[PDB]
Amino acid sequence: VSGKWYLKAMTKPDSVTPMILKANLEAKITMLTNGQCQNITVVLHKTKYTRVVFIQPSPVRDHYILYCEGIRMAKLLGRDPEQSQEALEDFREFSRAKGLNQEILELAQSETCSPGGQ
Ligand SMILES: [Ca+2]
Repeated sequence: VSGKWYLKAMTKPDSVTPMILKANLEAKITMLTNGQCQNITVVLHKTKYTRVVFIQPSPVRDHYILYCEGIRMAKLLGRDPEQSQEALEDFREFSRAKGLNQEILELAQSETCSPGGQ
């Protein structure tokens, strides 16, 4: 669960850069949001982690599913960028199976974020 990862879907972002999980666990995405850039860097510490976040394996080759409470959403991380309909279908069930049913948004993959006119 280390290295380049791709946040593929989620139950706001207009595009998203790759994810970098360093091992407490430490993630860095940068997120394109209405012509801005949100550079995130969230340490996850082991208590299910900490917001509160449960990482769980996906049933599918090369994918993981995140549940986090703190509003509650769900995310589908992948190890290679391409769309996996069968990874989605499972992320949907999981998402309804945990109380979340507000549009599986499948994310746009940019290699950089440049702010509007910045
Ligand atoms: Ca938008």
